[PDB]
Amino acid sequence: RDNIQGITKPAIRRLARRGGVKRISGLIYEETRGVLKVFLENVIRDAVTYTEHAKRKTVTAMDVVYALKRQGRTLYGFG
Amino acid sequence: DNIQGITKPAIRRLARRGGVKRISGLIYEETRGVLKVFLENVIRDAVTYTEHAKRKTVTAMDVVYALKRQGRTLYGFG
Amino acid sequence: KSRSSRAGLQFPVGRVHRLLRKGNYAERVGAGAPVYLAAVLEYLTAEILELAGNAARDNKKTRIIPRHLQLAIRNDEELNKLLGRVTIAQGGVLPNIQAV
Amino acid sequence: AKSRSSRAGLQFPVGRVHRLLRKGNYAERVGAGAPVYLAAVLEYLTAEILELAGNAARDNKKTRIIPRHLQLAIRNDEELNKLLGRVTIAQGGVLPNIQ
Amino acid sequence: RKESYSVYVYKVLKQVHPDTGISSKAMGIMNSFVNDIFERIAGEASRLAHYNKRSTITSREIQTAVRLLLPGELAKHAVSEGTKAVTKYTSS
Amino acid sequence: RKESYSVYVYKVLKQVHPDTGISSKAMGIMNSFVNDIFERIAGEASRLAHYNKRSTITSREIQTAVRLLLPGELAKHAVSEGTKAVTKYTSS
Amino acid sequence: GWLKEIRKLQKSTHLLIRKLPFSRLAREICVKFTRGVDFNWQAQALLALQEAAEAFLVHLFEDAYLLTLHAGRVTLFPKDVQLARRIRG
Amino acid sequence: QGWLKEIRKLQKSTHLLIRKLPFSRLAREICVKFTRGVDFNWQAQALLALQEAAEAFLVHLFEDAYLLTLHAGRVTLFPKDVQLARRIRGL
DNA sequence: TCAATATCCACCTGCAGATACTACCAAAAGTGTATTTGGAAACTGCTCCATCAAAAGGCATGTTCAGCTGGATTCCAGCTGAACATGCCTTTTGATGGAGCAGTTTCCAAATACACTTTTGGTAGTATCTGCAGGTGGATATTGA
DNA sequence: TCAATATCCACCTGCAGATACTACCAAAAGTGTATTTGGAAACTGCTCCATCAAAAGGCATGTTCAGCTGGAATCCAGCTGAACATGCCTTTTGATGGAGCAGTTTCCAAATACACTTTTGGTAGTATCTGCAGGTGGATATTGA
Repeated sequence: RDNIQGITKPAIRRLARRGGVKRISGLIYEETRGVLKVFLENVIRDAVTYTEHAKRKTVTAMDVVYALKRQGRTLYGFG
Repeated sequence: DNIQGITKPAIRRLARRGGVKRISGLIYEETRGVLKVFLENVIRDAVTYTEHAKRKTVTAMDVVYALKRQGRTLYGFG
Repeated sequence: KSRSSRAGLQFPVGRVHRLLRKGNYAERVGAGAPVYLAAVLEYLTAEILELAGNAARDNKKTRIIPRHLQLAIRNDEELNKLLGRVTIAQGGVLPNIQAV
Repeated sequence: AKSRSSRAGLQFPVGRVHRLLRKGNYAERVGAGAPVYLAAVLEYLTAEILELAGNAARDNKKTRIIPRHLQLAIRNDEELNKLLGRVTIAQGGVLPNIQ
Repeated sequence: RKESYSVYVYKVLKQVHPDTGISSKAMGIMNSFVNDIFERIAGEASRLAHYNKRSTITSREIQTAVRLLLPGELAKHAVSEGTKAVTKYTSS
Repeated sequence: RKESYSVYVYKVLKQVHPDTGISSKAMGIMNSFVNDIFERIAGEASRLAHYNKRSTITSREIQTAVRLLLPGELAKHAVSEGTKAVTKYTSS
Repeated sequence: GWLKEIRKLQKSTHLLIRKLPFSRLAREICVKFTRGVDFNWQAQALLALQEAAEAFLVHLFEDAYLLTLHAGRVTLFPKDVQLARRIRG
Repeated sequence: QGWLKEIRKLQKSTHLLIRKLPFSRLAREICVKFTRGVDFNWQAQALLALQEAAEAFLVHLFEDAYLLTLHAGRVTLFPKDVQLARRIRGL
């Protein structure tokens, strides 16, 4: 266990299929994990800054939304 | 014309600066089209910024603000 | 005697005024700005809701859910351009398969 | 009598930064130490870029900086390029890159 | 203590689709939609007044911001609606 | 009537590269550089104070904005410099 | 058949990664920026992060499978994921 | 050869590659279709700004698109490459 | 391999444009000082909602196979680049007026403050009712032949 | 094309989780009336720079040929998907804290106004000097031999 091997092959296969992908190489399951780790690092770093500024020990949804909005990604359904 | 003044050699030079070795003969029309599309979007935003102020001369700052809107910040003119 | 009624609107003109005043957008705010903006917001709201209700009808349902909003937005050329850097929770994707 | 850039130990202006923060509709009030911090940051970044650009100028055997040199500096650095990736430098050209 | 746009969304919905409801997850999306466009338009209107050295935001700034943000026919109709609203607000 | 940052850029240059000049086209680029970063940092500092219901911009807001905008080691050094500046400003 | 699974997964909207693994990973990443402190996480924050991540990955897969076909293939390679990220910026 | 010398020469330089009068003429022709049929005047620095931005755009697009010819095992630039680059960028 | 031809590379000369320097000045912008005021830090405290364990069953893991696809090779015809001779369109230069920009009035519209009425958000306790899950019946395409 | 099997649609029933509807309330907020103030529109004038002409020659255009490359057809071996049996990790539930959020106080840092230096931007005028273009002159690879 390494906490990123919990992102399994079937889940990645499902995301690919929802993306229209017919066949998948066996080297796609490690590449995807790195991509995901980079994305999460970038978002979480900014989320933690917003909440440490406010002198809290609890990450809220607004902190995540603000971080994403910075990164160029705007998410609606939350508040 | 006025889009055929963007010549074959000019496009070929722009391609070479980008590292292109060979170039199909149909690239000269495609480039012209995409350029014509790029200018339309910038120019109307510039003209809007220019008309909000009540003047009839397009300044460099209007172009800079337009590009900044499009996400294409430019350094050198303001 | 309300401002939204004088203008023929359902959206709030006073609240928009207060939010413009408190947001550090300018040192002053005029009287037609809130009504103009409220009307624009109402137009866009209704324009989306119409298409979402149509999509619900096509799916044989009487209640709108985020899937319907996503379909409305992504099947309309202009709303997609306006909302192209946006992801909608519980919306999914448009079906799309292609031959090689 | 004494300026504030000198107390802080800076070349950039602390009064002008204060003025621009107050006149920019950024907030109702502006503290005493914000302009100092911001001026220091701006000075640091300017100095970094100018150092790299002067080095690039010397490599090319020139005594004067021109936009080409700033472009080379910025695109040869892994961080300044990330800060300035949506930016085009007038009369700067491109990095030589074949293949 | 908390405030939202749900009342007015529900009114507009009953005005275009009288037979049709809306779930709670979706109205969150719509509330987020309204807050985003407000911010964009008001942000552009803030700059136009700064670029031109003005201390007041008027309907002209909002109109220009609408033209800049919104694409094509959508801006046209939005401008028409806002102009009518102001026109019949003033005449009362 | 017009104002700029050229004086201070020239000072910094004579402070890092005493033998080296700068052309007029390039100093325009540098002036544009300084105006852009100012706007970004002050914009972020404006929001953090709004998110947390504060009416005052302080050095803490600028510090947090610096951390958010700038990447990696560059933010680290910028924070160090700003902190030193404030420290020796207060002690006078 | 791949065709039935694609059609089924494009009509659906539910999340595809399981919750606890994602939560564990996101908390493992957080603790590096907080200098040893175990921050708490609202429940509606992890769902937000998950929605965003899954959207990102799906759209990336679309863009990359556009590049497999450009090359005359049917099979997705890492070769094709890397190039899409470069072009997107 | 001749292509390699030209590539090396052109990447080493900074000057504009499109001629000025044609670009001016096209930009004015495009402006007139807005403005409700009236001819606006233009500062010179404005046209230079627009030209710099346009040439940058095109050079960067050619760069991004010659990566898709080599992906497909080719050496020759085709239009499908430009189209796909624009699609993937989001334009 | 040889090598003249480009070609590269270095080096020197001259000069023209652009840089840097000095002096004047004046204005507008920043500093110092004293007063008053209001935002935010510090400390209490309470209720919500986050975290920690546990029990089980549903999804994932591992192995084998065979059918499909990726990748290398060969061949041939289409199409690109290079070279050379014309000449047409861009570039540079100069008199001219239209529009941007500054200054002065004033007047219309926005801020400030107090009273009063209306609206909206939240809770209690309902009552529907829409949509999902399971069950069953009828009907077709594709697997293999 | 034959055909059974999934699979595809459609209809049905049941139910329960979530949406609409009332009450009510009371707190917050919006509206109406006077009053004061100042920001921006309207008018005039001025001078700067942007449009509009006319010569000169340097880059673009057209034709032809040789060779390079794209594309189609074979073929072979690697490798991905599908199926089945099994078991481990995730999901659901219930129980406590601990941290967020609201409240009160006060004190320290910010706005405000006035008087006084100082610094920076612009303008002549000076000169000087960096680098670009030119040409000499030495020396290397290169595709045809």
